[PDB]
Amino acid sequence: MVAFGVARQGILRQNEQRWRWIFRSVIYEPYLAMFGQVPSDVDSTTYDFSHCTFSGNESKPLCVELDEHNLPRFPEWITIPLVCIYMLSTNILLVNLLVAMFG
Amino acid sequence: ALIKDRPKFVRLFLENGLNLQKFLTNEVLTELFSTHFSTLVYRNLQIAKNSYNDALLTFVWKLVANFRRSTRHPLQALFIWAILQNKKELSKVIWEQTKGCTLAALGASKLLKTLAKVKNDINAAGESEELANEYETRAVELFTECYSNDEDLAEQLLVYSCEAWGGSNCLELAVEATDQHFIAQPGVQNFLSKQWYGEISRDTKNWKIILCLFIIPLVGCGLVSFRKLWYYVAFFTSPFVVFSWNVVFYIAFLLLFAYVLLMDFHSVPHTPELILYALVFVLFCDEVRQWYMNGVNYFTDLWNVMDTLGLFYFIAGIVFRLHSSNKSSLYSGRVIFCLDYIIFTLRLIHIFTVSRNLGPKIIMLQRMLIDVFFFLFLFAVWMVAFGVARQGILRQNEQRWRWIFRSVIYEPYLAMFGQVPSDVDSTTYDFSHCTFSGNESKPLCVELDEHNLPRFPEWITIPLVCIYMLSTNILLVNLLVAMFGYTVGIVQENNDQVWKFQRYFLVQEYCNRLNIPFPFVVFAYFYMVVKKNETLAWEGVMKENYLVKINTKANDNSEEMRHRFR
Amino acid sequence: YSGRVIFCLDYIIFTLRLIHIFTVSRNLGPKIIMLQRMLIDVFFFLFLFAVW
Ligand SMILES: CC(C)CCC[C@@H](C)[C@H]1CC[C@H]2[C@@H]3CC=C4C[C@@H](OC(=O)CCC(=O)O)CC[C@]4(C)[C@H]3CC[C@]12C
Ligand SMILES: CC(C)CCC[C@@H](C)[C@H]1CC[C@H]2[C@@H]3CC=C4C[C@@H](OC(=O)CCC(=O)O)CC[C@]4(C)[C@H]3CC[C@]12C
Ligand SMILES: CC(C)CCC[C@@H](C)[C@H]1CC[C@H]2[C@@H]3CC=C4C[C@@H](OC(=O)CCC(=O)O)CC[C@]4(C)[C@H]3CC[C@]12C
Ligand SMILES: CC(C)CCC[C@@H](C)[C@H]1CC[C@H]2[C@@H]3CC=C4C[C@@H](OC(=O)CCC(=O)O)CC[C@]4(C)[C@H]3CC[C@]12C
Ligand SMILES: CC(C)CCC[C@@H](C)[C@H]1CC[C@H]2[C@@H]3CC=C4C[C@@H](OC(=O)CCC(=O)O)CC[C@]4(C)[C@H]3CC[C@]12C
Ligand SMILES: CC(C)CCC[C@@H](C)[C@H]1CC[C@H]2[C@@H]3CC=C4C[C@@H](OC(=O)CCC(=O)O)CC[C@]4(C)[C@H]3CC[C@]12C
Ligand SMILES: CC(C)CCC[C@@H](C)[C@H]1CC[C@H]2[C@@H]3CC=C4C[C@@H](OC(=O)CCC(=O)O)CC[C@]4(C)[C@H]3CC[C@]12C
Ligand SMILES: FC(F)(F)c1ccccc1-c1cc(C(F)(F)F)c2[nH]c(C3=NOC4(CCCCC4)C3)nc2c1
Ligand SMILES: FC(F)(F)c1ccccc1-c1cc(C(F)(F)F)c2[nH]c(C3=NOC4(CCCCC4)C3)nc2c1
Repeated sequence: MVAFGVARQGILRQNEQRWRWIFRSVIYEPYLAMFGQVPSDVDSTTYDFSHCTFSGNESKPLCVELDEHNLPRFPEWITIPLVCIYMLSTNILLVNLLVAMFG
Repeated sequence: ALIKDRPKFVRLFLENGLNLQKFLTNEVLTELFSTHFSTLVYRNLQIAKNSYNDALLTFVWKLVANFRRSTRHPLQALFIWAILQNKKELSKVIWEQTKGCTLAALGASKLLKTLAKVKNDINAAGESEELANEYETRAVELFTECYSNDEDLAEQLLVYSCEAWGGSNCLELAVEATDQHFIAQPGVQNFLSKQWYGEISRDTKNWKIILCLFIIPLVGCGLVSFRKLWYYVAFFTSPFVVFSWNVVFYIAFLLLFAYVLLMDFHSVPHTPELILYALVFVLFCDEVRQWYMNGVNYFTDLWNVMDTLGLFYFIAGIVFRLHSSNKSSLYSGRVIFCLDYIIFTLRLIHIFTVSRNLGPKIIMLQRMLIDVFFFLFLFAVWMVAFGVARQGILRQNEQRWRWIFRSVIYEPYLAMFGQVPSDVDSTTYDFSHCTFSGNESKPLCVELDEHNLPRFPEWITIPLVCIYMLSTNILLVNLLVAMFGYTVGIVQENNDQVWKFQRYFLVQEYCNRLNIPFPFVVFAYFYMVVKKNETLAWEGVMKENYLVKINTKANDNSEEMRHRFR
Repeated sequence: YSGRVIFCLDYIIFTLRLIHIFTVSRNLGPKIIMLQRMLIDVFFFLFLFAVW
């Protein structure tokens, strides 16, 4: 969880500057990914915005880094495989290993 | 008798008054090695020495060649001669005479193990393997007897180094021949534990010493039992405390790395980033020292390669991010740093293989890769089939690689854990996300017949997805669970024995170094660059005791009654 | 379109042939072979599931 959350947050948003949301993104969401929901809906560019906050005034996650124009700057070809591997590892392999050790 | 392989007659001659020490003479040994050495065995030994080679292979080959051409340790030469021609009883008879036997037995087992692989014959390979196992058991039993009788002398014998038998101790030969059983025995483990705790007593509660690590003044008090100021030096020189300090330093380094990466990362590096660079520099210096100590064999381990890759990734990230003028490079440098952070963070699993509670379970992970591979093979085949079929029947002439791969592979893969593979399989809901043209970044529309009605039939799609989900999400996962359970049950009995070997590797590698706390080891390396018999007799006595024990165990059959009846 | 659908089903059939051909790998073959012995458990599972 630590590795995945830190990497994802670093590549996606920049200079968060709010402790509660740093900890919410880094730990809470990967933890929720253990049972069910995919860790991040932001890993895919197909859908984004309308929940973003360029400033920190509101209580929402910091926006994604943007290059020239409004297009997101993060590449999907490094995010999607990362989340796929993380889910395949946590949600399936580890739980089955726990079952075997319990048995 | 030696020529004709008469073990019993050899024993009788030796025990009836013959002086073997005087027997073995330079001329006699030269005549014995020069000619009686089997030509087949001679060629095989030459090939093995020339091709594979080893710390002891070269030594034995050189000794053999020297004797053929023309202290001394002649009895060891005779024992080697007997072993190399596969004489079990004669080899044992000669072994019973050597002053140092445990080392001799381990060396013989190593030699047999290295010579058995080359031989193509199956039966000869099996015989050599059996002989090597017999010698390994002999050495283990002898050392157990020695340790049970006397402990300090057993440890001294372990530490004792030969005068060019192989230039190595029993530990080195046992580890080199991957003799897990010998090292796993209680005596060697206790010796390693004593060396691991250093000065500190082994009976102290671990939490006491961990607590004392943080608060310095607590060490001066009597909380720590030093007996197995001077206390500070005796404490900070213990490899256990150095390892704990290095772990703490590494964790703090990770915290600083994460903080700089996410919270404070600007075009021009600030002070915390420079401190991070300094810490990475000391880590790189340690890695360079580790490179120097070993050769290219150091790169044969996965974790070492991973660490080297992490360091090179850090250097690359530094290179990319110094172009403060161009924004497009700072982001790439940050991404490189994120990947390097993943690599560094995965190192905790490697370092925590010594915890005595997590280490065995971490070690056993390497044995489930075949089950994982089979699972992935079936999953990939099914995903390919289902995705190709569904895409073909639903949309036509996609003509965009990224979306072909997104639909064919990504969605069926997501179907493994949770969501149904496709919301398009059902006509009840569709459109408002379609794109007849490829201009937008959305999946291609479904094929349409006359009117706007979808053309695909549900009676072939819905059963397909139902079968695919029933297969992947339930059956395959349960099969994986069952295979994992069986593998754990099989390998648990050997996991601890395997883990003790790695424990020895740690307890030797850490003790070998100068044992300076990590944050300021640079000064040590810099000024080092500037500066850059009786036990054998006791072993023989215990060997005699062990042989007498074997003879008594053999005679315990109690069959003498019938012989006395006759 | 019907021909394309037939081709898709035939593609599934052909793709399933890899499991058969890879029964000789000396690492996957035994595990593939053992699958034939769990059909009764699968059948019992499906029987209960269908009734419920
Ligand atoms: C390594 C093992 C343990 C698990 C791997 C799971 C696979 C399902 C991963 C491996 C590589 C992944 C692919 C790598 C690259 C891409 C392109 C990506 O499409 C893009 O948006 C690329 C960037 C762009 O838009 O140009 C969609 C996912 C896909 C097919 C990834 C989806 C899932 C794949 C096949
Ligand atoms: C200084 C700040 C930033 C870190 C605070 C986090 C702590 C919860 C970490 C820091 C150092 C860690 C310790 C470093 C080393 C060890 C020894 C380890 O046990 C062994 O390695 C014994 C080896 C053996 O049995 O041979 C158990 C955890 C402990 C106390 C670790 C547990 C968690 C600690 C206290
Ligand atoms: C929170 C983010 C922004 C910074 C990353 C901090 C990490 C370095 C911390 C977070 C969770 C911590 C871990 C939580 C669980 C464990 C296992 C634990 O292992 C043991 O104590 C072994 C005990 C035994 O076997 O006897 C040591 C502390 C460690 C690595 C903790 C110390 C370091 C970790 C990875
Ligand atoms: C190109 C994109 C996908 C980003 C690449 C970054 C990570 C996804 C890479 C960097 C290091 C890789 C890891 C290196 C080592 C391993 C252990 C491996 O499992 C084992 O080897 C268990 C046996 C053992 O202990 O060695 C599974 C993959 C993993 C986590 C690798 C998977 C992918 C990782 C995390
Ligand atoms: C074969 C084993 C391993 C698993 C099978 C799972 C069952 C739950 C499948 C087998 C046949 C399937 C049925 C085959 C045909 C249809 C009609 C289908 O309704 C239609 O839309 C048909 C086309 C039309 O609209 O006219 C709804 C699903 C249903 C009941 C399918 C739903 C699920 C069923 C019962
Ligand atoms: C991607 C779509 C559009 C085209 C379909 C290509 C398939 C033919 C590829 C995709 C995934 C591939 C497979 C991924 C995993 C495996 C298992 C692997 O099995 C072994 O190597 C056995 C090793 C051993 O047991 O020693 C051989 C390659 C194979 C069939 C790969 C080769 C062919 C596959 C099915
Ligand atoms: C009419 C609609 C639902 C489309 C039909 C196409 C597929 C759904 C059919 C074509 C071939 C069929 C497969 C033929 C063989 C098998 C193996 C069978 O499992 C075993 O027999 C294991 C033992 C063995 O190795 O033989 C489970 C069903 C499956 C995948 C069959 C299920 C349905 C498949 C994939
Ligand atoms: F049960 C289990 F442990 F899963 C497992 C069971 C059987 C065989 C292997 C494993 C295993 C072991 C390790 C290791 F021992 F090496 F840690 C794994 N590591 C990872 C990943 N590393 O990083 C990821 C998360 C962070 C982002 C990058 C990807 C996932 N997946 C592993 C699977
Ligand atoms: F654990 C497991 F393996 F599930 C399994 C466990 C116990 C008994 C049988 C199986 C098994 C084996 C195979 C085979 F060995 F034959 F491959 C299976 N094949 C399929 C399917 N084939 O194609 C589908 C995906 C592609 C679309 C059409 C349907 C599902 N389900 C299987 C179940």
